[PDB]
Formats: sequence, C-alpha cells, structure tokens
Amino acid sequence: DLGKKLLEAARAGQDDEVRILMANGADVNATDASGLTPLHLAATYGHLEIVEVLLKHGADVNAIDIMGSTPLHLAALIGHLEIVEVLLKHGADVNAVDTWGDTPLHLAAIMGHLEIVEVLLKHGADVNAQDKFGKTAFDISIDNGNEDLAEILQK
Amino acid sequence: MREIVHIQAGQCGNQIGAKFWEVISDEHGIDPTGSYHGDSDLQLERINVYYNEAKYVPRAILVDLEPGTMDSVRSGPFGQIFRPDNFVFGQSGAGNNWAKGHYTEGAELVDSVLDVVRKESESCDCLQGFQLTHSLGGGTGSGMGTLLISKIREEYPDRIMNTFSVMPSPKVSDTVVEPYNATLSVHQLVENTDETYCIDNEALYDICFRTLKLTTPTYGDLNHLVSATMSGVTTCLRFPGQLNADLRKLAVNMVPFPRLHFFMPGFAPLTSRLTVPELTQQMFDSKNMMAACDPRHGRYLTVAAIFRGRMSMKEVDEQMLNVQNKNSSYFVEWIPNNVKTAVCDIPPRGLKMSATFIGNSTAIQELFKRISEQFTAMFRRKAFLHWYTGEGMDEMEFTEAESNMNDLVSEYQQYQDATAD
Amino acid sequence: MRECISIHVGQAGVQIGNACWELYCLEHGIQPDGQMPDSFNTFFSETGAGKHVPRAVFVDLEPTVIDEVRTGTYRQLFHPEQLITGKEDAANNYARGHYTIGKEIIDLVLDRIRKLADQCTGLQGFLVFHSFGGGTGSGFTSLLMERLSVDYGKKSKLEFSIYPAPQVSTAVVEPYNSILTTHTTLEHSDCAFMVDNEAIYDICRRNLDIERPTYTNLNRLISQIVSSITASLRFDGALNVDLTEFQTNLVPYPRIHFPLATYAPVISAEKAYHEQLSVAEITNACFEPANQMVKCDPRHGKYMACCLLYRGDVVPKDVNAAIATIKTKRSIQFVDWCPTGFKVGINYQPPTVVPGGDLAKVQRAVCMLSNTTAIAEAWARLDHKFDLMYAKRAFVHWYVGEGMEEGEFSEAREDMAALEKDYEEVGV
Ligand SMILES: Nc1nc2c(ncn2[C@@H]2O[C@H](COP(=O)(O)OP(=O)(O)OP(=O)(O)O)[C@@H](O)[C@H]2O)c(=O)[nH]1
Ligand SMILES: Nc1nc2c(ncn2[C@@H]2O[C@H](COP(=O)(O)OP(=O)(O)O)[C@@H](O)[C@H]2O)c(=O)[nH]1
Ligand SMILES: [Mg+2]
Repeated sequence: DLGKKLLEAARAGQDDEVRILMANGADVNATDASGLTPLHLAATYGHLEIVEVLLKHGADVNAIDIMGSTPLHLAALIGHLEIVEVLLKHGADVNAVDTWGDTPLHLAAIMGHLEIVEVLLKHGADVNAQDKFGKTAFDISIDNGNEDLAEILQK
Repeated sequence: MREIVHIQAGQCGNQIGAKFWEVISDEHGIDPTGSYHGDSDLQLERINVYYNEAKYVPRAILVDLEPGTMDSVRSGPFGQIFRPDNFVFGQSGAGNNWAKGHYTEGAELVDSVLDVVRKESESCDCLQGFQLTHSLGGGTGSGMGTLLISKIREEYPDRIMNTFSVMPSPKVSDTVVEPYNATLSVHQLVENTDETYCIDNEALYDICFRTLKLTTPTYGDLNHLVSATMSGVTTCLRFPGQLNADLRKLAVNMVPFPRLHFFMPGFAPLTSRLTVPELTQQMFDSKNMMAACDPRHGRYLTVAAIFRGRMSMKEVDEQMLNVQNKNSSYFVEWIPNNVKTAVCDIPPRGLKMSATFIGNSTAIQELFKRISEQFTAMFRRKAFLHWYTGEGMDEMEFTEAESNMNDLVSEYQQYQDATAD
Repeated sequence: MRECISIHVGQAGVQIGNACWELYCLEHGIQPDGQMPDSFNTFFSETGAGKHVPRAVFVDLEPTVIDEVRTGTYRQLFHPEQLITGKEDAANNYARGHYTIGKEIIDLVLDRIRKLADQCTGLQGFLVFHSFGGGTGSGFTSLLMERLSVDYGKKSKLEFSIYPAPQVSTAVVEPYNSILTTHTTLEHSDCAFMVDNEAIYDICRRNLDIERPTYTNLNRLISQIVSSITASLRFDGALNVDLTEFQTNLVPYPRIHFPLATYAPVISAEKAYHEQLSVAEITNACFEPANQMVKCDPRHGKYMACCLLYRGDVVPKDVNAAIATIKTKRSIQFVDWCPTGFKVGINYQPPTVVPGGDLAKVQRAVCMLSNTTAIAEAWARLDHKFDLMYAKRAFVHWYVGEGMEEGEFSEAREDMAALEKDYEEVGV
C-alpha cells in the first residue's frame, strides 16, 4: 500500500521517497487509522518542502483527523512558523475548531508561539472563539499571567 | 547533621551547579585550588557541610550523558576544584528525551553514579542528605535526575532529599516536548523528594526582561538570579544559626503536607551582572519571585525569611510583624506563627544588604497549571509520543503523570480555601 | 546527705543549667574548678581532693551546646562523663526525641544517672530542666521521665519547663511538642515550674531595659528564680526542706501540679544606687502580673496554695505584717477546701548576682509560688494553637514517620481537655 508508505515518508521527512511514491500513484490524501493525512504529518514534523509538494498535488489543506485537528492546528501547536504561513497562503481555515473547541490561535497561545499568534491574528483568527471550557485565547493569556501574549492578543 | 552530598545532572544542572560552587566558595574564602584565604572565623565553622577537607574539596558529583559538559565545567573559574573521579559522564546524550534519561542511556550510567555517591556517603560522619541541581525540561537532568532520586531514596531512606529544579518556559527554550519532560518529572519529585526549590525560567526571563531591562537575556543573566537565590536559601545551612540550620529542621518548619513541598524562592535586591523596610517589601513582591506565580493569588502555608548583612534586628522584627499584620489575609490562620526570620551577619558578594524569601504558598499551583495546560495541549494530539514509547516507556505513564500533577494542583486549592472556623 | 540530682535535657535545659550552676557556685563560694578556700552537699559531692562537683547530668541529641560547656568557664566543674551527647538532634520533633533518635542514647543516660545515684546515701530525687518546644526537650524528657519512674519508683521528680513564646521560637510545631510531652510526663512528675519565655522576655524589656533579650539574658533571670525555689534544698531551710515537701505545700492533687512563680524586685544593674524596697513593698509586688513567670491572671482564678520564699535582710515580724495586709485584699481568693494561708521561708543570705549579669544587687527579694487556677489560661493558649493545626492534620506526617501513631495526638489532646476540666472543677 503506497498510502501507508507516503504517510510514513511525509512524517519522516523523506523528500525523494515522497516524490517516488507520488509518481507510482500514492494517494496524497491517504489517511492513517486516526484520520491523519500526509499533510498533517509533514506539518507536525516540520517538513516544509513536503508540505509545499503535497499542496501543489491536491492535498486537502483543511482535512480533519478523528479529533477534528487540521494541519494548521498541528503546525500552530508545534510552532512551525513557515508552515503556518504556507498553509494560510493555500486557504487553511484560520478558525477551524477541533473536538476540544480549540482553534489554531488557542494552541499557539497555550504553547507560547508568539510570532505564530501574530500571524494568525493578522489572518483573521477569532479572538472571541471559546474552547469547551468557555475560554478564548485572551482568557488563556490572563489566566496564566502571560503578559507579552495578552498584549499581542489585544492589538 | 553535617554533610550534604551535592549532585548536578545534565546541562542546566551542571551550569547552575558550577555557579553555586563559585558563589559559596567566594563566601567561604575558598579559592579555585581549594585553599582558604578568607578573614573571618564564621567562614570555616560549618565548611564541612559542603566541603571535604583533603585544602577544601566540594562534596559534589557531576553527571551528564553528554561529555561536552565535562569540559565546560572544567574550563570554568572553579573547574579544577572538583574531585576528578566525581565526574560521571556518558557518550551519547538524551536528546531532550525524558525516556532516554530515565530508562535507556541514563539507566546504563546510573550504577556508576551510585558507586560515587556511595563512596562520598560512607566518608560522612553524619550525612544530612542530598541536594540535586537539574532542569525538568531536558532529558538527562529530568529523566536521569529523577531516576537518581528514586535509587538514592531507596538506598538512603532516612536522609533528606532536596532539589533545585528548574522549570521550563517557552520564553527561554521553546522546544515543545519540555512540558512532557517536566510533567513526567514532577510526578517523581512529588513522591521522592522532601523539599524542592522551584526555579522557573518563565520568572527568571521576566525579571531580566521587564525589571532588569535586558533586551535579550542569556543563560548567564538567568543564572545570576539562580546563584544569588541558591546562596540565599543555603545561608542557614552554611553559617552558625538556630533556625532551619539543617535540611530536616527546614523541612519540619516548611512542609505541613508531605506532597506540598515545592517552594517559591524570592530575593531582594534584584540586580544584573537598600533599607530594611525596602528589603522586606521587595522580598514579598511578585516581581521578586523566582517562580512565575502571584503570591497574592493564594495563601502562605509557611515562610522563611533570611536577612543578610549588618542591620537592626528590632527593625527587621517590626517590619516582619508589619507584613503579617497588614497582609493577614495571605497567611493561613490555621498555622500559627508560620513566618520565621533569620539574620546572617555575612552579606553576599557585591552587596552590603540582602534578603532571601522561601515561601510554601498555594499560589505555586499557577506554575503547575501552566505546565499542565501545555502538557495536555500536546498529549491530546499525541504529538511525538513514539519518541518516548520507543525508549522503554508506556503511554499509561503519560496519563498517570497528568493525573498526579492535576491532583497536586487540587491539593493546593483545598488548602487555599480551607478555614479555621 | 538528702541528695538531689539535676538533669538538663536539650538546648534550653542545658543553657538554663549553665546559668543555674554558675549562680549556685557563686552563692556557695565554689570556684569554676570546684575548689573553695556543708548545706550545699545536697547539690554537690565532694571528692578526696576537696573538689565540689555538681550532682548534675547534661544530655543533648546533638553536641553543639554541650561542646560549649566542655570548652567554657565551667569546663572543669562537672564530671565529664555527665556531659552526654548524640550526633543527630530531634529536628523539633517530639517523636524523634522520644522514639527513633532518643532510644539510641537512653541506656547510656540512665547508666550515667545510676553512677550519680550510687554516690547518694539518701537520694531525694530529680530536678529536670527542659523546653516544651524542642524535639529533645519534649520527647527525650518524656522518655527519660518514664524510665526514671520505673527505675526510681519512690523518688520525687520536679520539672523546670520552658513554655514557648513566638518572639524566640525556631519551630512552628512547638504547640504539638508541648502537648505531647505534657500528656506523657503528667503521671511521672510531682511538681512542675513552667517558665513562659514571653513573660521573661517582657521582664527583660520592661525592667532591665534590654531592647532585644538574648538567651543569656533570659537564662540569668530564669536562674535567679530557680535559685529562689531551690535555696531551701541547698541552705538547710525550714520550709521545703525536701522534694516531697514541694508536693505537700504546693500540690493538693497529683495532676494540678503547676505552680505559678512570681519574683520581685527585678532592677537593672545600671541602677546601682536604687532606694531599697521594704518587705511590704516586695510582698505587694508578688501580686502584680508584670512579675509573673507565666502570663495569666490570678485575680480571676482561685488559690490552692501559696508560699513566700524570702531572701536577704528580712525580719520575720515584717513578713507577718505584710502577709496580714495581703490577707485583706478582695483579689486573693482561696479554694474553700484549703487552709486560707501563706507558708513562709526566709533565707538570710543577700541575693547573689552574677558578674556579667543585668540585675542590680538588692538587699531583699522574694519568690512567691502559688498554685492558682489562673495558670489554666496558659494551657488554653497552647491547646488553641494545637487545635488549629491538628484540625487540618498540619505537620502530623513528620511524627507518624518517626515511630509515633496518629492516635497519640488525640490521646494527648483529650488528656489536656481533662486537665482544663480539673482546673474548672477546682475553682469557678
Ligand atoms: N529560655 C530559654 N529558652 C530557650 C533556650 N534555648 C532554646 N529555648 C527555647 O526552647 C525551644 C526550642 O527547644 P530547644 O531546647 O532549643 O530544642 P532541643 O531540646 O535541643 O530539641 P531539638 O533541637 O529539636 O533536638 C523554643 O521555645 C526556644 O525559644 C535557652 O537557652 N533559654
Ligand atoms: N536557567 C537555566 N536554564 C537552563 C540552562 N541550561 C538549560 N536550561 C533549561 O533546561 C531545559 C533543557 O534541559 P537541559 O539541562 O539543557 O538538558 P539535559 O542536559 O538533558 O538535562 C530547558 O528548559 C532550558 O531552558 C541554564 O544554564 N540555566
Ligand atoms: Mg537542640
């Protein structure tokens, strides 16, 4: 199965194997058991060139896994700035909501990825979006005393 | 109660450990070759607490899975003072992986470390216990440091186990596995240590950036705050005195509940590389805390305040009674006379006046909740779990570590809301 | 003789002991090496070479305090084998003092006490000096008192106990240690003289003009009071001639055995030409709360016994006139089952002050020992602090992990509750 091999090559950052597998008909939108696609894995593991290749060849930028995570949620969680930017350039839903009520903004805020927070806000992140506990990214910043983040969130 | 055995593990542990030895050596008049060249009898009275008499040699064990840290410490100002046989180092590091530190690389080196600990402990007349310096965010200090804690506690159950544990923050490193490493470690610290000083990189960064106006703080800037704090909190162990003079009396005064043994240290004045009322108010200010928690968001269970330098004891007593009477609502009413004060005549390097605060505050739950929120954000998406599970670890250890830290938070909240009635 | 053995346990016990023996030596003309150019034979043995040695034992679980005795002015006064030390102290934990650390030196201490007891032809018993707050002072004392009750069944045991004050405390758990030792020692002690460190601190500040009293200041004042109480034993007195008579005169029932000491006059050494107070004046000063060794209010309580111990230039008829004045004062109420009276002892030697001391030499002094129900207020204060912490089980884990069962906290507390009832039933 080329789908499983593509998922592993996207995760491992194997650029030439991703290229050979796709040339042999590998499903760009293959899913693992939890619904993660090669784009989710490349975004999680920081492989910018594979993210770009997949998006050039029909990858769904807004694909969701079983927990509602989009590639943008995972690039925002892990802190891959260039990937967040490529994903948004290719139509990533800035306000996608997962099964915990989290948006990419909540995840970048929790993990202290301040530059990513700024980019998400510039691209229309919803400051009023509440997680399943009623918290916005601004509530997270006040509740955890992150003053640099609270300032950024208020521009 | 005389000898303390110091262990420093991993990059952070060794860096803060080397600075600790440089700072207390200058206070005790010990030069980089182990010779005493001081001019006060109080410097040598309790030197046996931290030094073996060969010439004075630190009762220190230096551990790392990365060899580079051997050279770094030896190249330092007091690098050649340490016993060469007390450097226990590996070849392949832990790569910021708690599982590599606790189960694989670390498990392979731990017996060589325990051999050295045993040799240092059998030569002690009356061993008080152990002091470990480490970070919780990496792999060695966190994973191997907690393995060392577990093995020392089972071999020396009657000894005090004390740690100087540096907490990760996205502001200083920002490697997203740090919350995992730290949560897995707090789990171990709750059960196997008697006392832990919480040295929060979030607080150290904020002090340097906001108070000291250092635009880009370095580890040297952060470590200057750490070394001043470590000197301050160990003053009562190193010089003659009657309050918290050893690790056990400190624990008995500071720890009402065995798991709530995480202290918020504070220091005044804060400086980059002062009257009694100023020292007293600054000591208790949130801006002077080395843990990123607002004390006015919780309540003090117990407090130790150490003043250093020549000053009026009646002024110190009046200012200390004033803070308790003024701010009565921040000290639990069900622990009477829970604030103890000491005054050491010898001041720290470059200052005439100084004050160190050690608080056992319920507000420390803010630190644990911050780590917990990051742990949970990562763990819910199962991000990089394979890196841990492929190094002799199970996924249920993550859920148990998460559950133990949230129970720790709940226990603090219980005592924050408790009333004498 | 009719010998008495003094036992000093823990830092407070040892340091107060140092001040007491220093004062006794000066009162009896003994030099710090035991030589002199007798009534005091009750407290000192005599060697073949004319050396007068205290019938005293000093015990501590760590060596620092007793090491100072071994190298100081009185390095040659005591039998060196009667200065006994362990290595690791009780860490402000009654349980370590009584169980895990104390059990390591208890047999040595008893064997060394036996050596002193074997030199006695008519041992009266023991005077035990200790803090309530320390781990050793609390736990080791109670262990020792239990063992002395088994080993010396017919001998009297008197205590000098330091009651804790927040002004000089080094531990948050001193209320626990206080109550645990009080519970376990109560059946083994015949009479106990409590000294409230806050009362002594206030006297030093208000009468001696010492802004920040040291333990040396507190201890020289305490030793003056202890000397007043023990003078009858050391000067062949007619009142309180032996240890049994302290119980007869001050303790009508075994459990309510805590007499209040009041001492006057306390005058600063800088007032070397103060006009001397009369017997009437110093006797009136015994009913002023400022002169009490324990903070409490005897005007609200009732007296079960009262004894006045005078020192110096005191004419018996002047004492009798001063007592008749005191007997016509509405604020002094005796229980209806005791003879409404005052026992008198007079020692005619001038009160002694130590060179290095803070007190002026006076021509006449008095120590009143009164068994008043007002002292129950000191137990109520300790019991209140105990209850605040124990309700949350604060610090209890330190005790349970050092050979003590949790049930001992509540057993000790209920015995304190029974003690508060004993006082309430005696006087209302
Ligand atoms: N008056 C007086 N009180 C003292 C002295 N030393 C200590 N204290 C008091 O005694 C209590 C502390 O107990 P310590 O006697 O020092 O302790 P310890 O018996 O040696 O027991 P550990 O040290 O716990 O083994 C506190 O209430 C102190 O204020 C002293 O010399 N004089
Ligand atoms: N304050 C401080 N933090 C440090 C220092 N070195 C590393 N850290 C922190 O320690 C964590 C990384 O662990 P580290 O000690 O480098 O890894 P180890 O060698 O595997 O134990 C991160 O949270 C770093 O910010 C240091 O010198 N001072
Ligand atoms: Mg002691």
